[PDB]
Amino acid sequence: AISELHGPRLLLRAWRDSDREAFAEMCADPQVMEFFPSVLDRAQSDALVDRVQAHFAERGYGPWALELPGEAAFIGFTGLFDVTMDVHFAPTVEIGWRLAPAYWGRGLAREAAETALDFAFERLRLPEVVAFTTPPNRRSWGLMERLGMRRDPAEDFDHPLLAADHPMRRHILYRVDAARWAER
Ligand SMILES: CC(C)(COP(=O)(O)OP(=O)(O)OC[C@H]1O[C@@H](n2cnc3c(N)ncnc32)[C@H](O)[C@@H]1OP(=O)(O)O)[C@@H](O)C(=O)NCCC(=O)NCCS
Repeated sequence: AISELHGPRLLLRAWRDSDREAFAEMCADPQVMEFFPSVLDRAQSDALVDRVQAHFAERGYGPWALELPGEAAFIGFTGLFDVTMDVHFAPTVEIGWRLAPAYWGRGLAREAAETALDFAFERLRLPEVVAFTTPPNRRSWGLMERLGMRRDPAEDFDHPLLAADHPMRRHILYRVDAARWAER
């Protein structure tokens, strides 16, 4: 009973068993995982999918699996996750994305994000959605600003689920509220 969402090219859907092999491939790809602490093995990949499925069961939304009808069953994920950790901007909802590298440079993460944010603001009627990443991950924060999200550098933060001296602790914060989304 999870609502599927449609874009011109994409289907945002609940995950299925068959997705885990392809997602595991992505999670083991160093180019996909470049700006994370490490690649994931199959157990870790599967544990992430378990958390995704749990979020969908609890909330009715989550990071949707991305299908490309006419092309491919699974190309990654894009969608919403509730922010509950001890950060200055909690509680809120974040958007995130991960695409297999063959699908980069096609506006597919852009389209998936637009579709997820339309859900956020039209259906859920959320006040705001945030996103966060590390400064080196230009492809990621680039997409955040192209969507119309905006960053205040004064809101940079250390990730509370990483060590206080973790090399990748420092994150940047983008925000988009309902009014700004509507004004695009
Ligand atoms: C972050 C990520 C999803 C971005 O994907 P992406 O394909 O670069 O993003 P978009 O969908 O916005 O596509 C943008 C590119 O497509 C091009 N483009 C082509 N057709 C397009 C269209 N119809 N609409 C928009 N852009 C289009 C743009 O010119 C741009 O190219 P460029 O990177 O050479 O400047 C992807 O790089 C990824 O999965 N990275 C690894 C995982 C990760 O780090 N996630 C973030 C953790 S915070």
